[PDB]
Formats: sequence, C-alpha cells, structure tokens
Amino acid sequence: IVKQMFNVDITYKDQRDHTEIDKLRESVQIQFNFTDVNIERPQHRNYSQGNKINLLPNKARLCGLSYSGPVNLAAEVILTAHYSNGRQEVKRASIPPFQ
Amino acid sequence: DTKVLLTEILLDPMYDYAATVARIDGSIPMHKPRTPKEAEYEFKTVIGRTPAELLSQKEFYDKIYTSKYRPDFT
Repeated sequence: IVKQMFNVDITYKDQRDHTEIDKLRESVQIQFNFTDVNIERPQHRNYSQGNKINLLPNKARLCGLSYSGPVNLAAEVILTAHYSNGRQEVKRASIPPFQ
Repeated sequence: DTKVLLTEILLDPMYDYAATVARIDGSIPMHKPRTPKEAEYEFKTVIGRTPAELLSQKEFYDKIYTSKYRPDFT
C-alpha cells in the first residue's frame, strides 16, 4: 500500500518573487515515493534517555500503553522547478530510513 | 530519574520472571521486599546493575539474572 498506492506528484504555485529567478519561477513540482517499509516489534524506553527495549504486552496493559511497533519509511524525493522558458531543474534526494 | 526507572522496571514482566527465577535459585529472599534496602538488593540481583549504574550506560538486557542451576538440557 505504501510503495504503490501512495506515490505523490503535485505541482504547487511559486509564492516568492524577490529575485530574478524567483520571478522566472511560477511552479515547483513535488514528486516522491516510498521505497522501504517495515514494522518492528513493540519497543519502549526506560530511562527516557536510553536504548529502546522490548515492550511486553502485560506492561502495555498495566501502564495503558499501546502495543505498537515502530514503522520505518525510506523515501526518494524528486523536486522539479518550472520557469517561463520551457526548462526545468531537478533536485533528486533520497530520504534515509526514519521512524 | 531513578523514580521513573524504578516504576518502569518493577512493572516489567521480565523483572518478575527474573525475580522468580532468582527466588527458585535462592539468590533473593522468597518474600517480596519489605524495606527499601532489600528492594534495592533485589533490583541489583535481578537486573544485574544498580539503578544508578543503569542510568549511566545504555545496555540493559546483558546483565539480567541467569540461573545458577546450570540445567544440562540435551
């Protein structure tokens, strides 16, 4: 679902004009997909500043916690600018995995 | 800092499992602690580190109590 049904290709109007290129630019096209999706086992933090440890379901039941596992996403963003001359500039960035 | 650690670990079912294993092995008293001193001693034996020591480093599961019986399984 994440890798196939959630591809983004949206073009937004340029809102800044305090530069020659800024007046040249009238739209930027944001385009990104997701490449890696993985859900881990439920984790928890003890120290509030320590390593995440396994959260057992009884602890989640007692503390009112959620037996939920982290979702890690890796994405690839393609940004395309458009100008009033028929050319386009592409800035391609790869997002590292994040929760 | 220690209060949150104590309430998070004392209600961890892993702590109860390690505590009952230690009680079977005799490393801790068979009764629940009645004084803060023996509660701290149980925490030291079950977790393997003092609550102050735990807040220093990051490793938690490496020093959890292990059985002294050495139960040859095969």
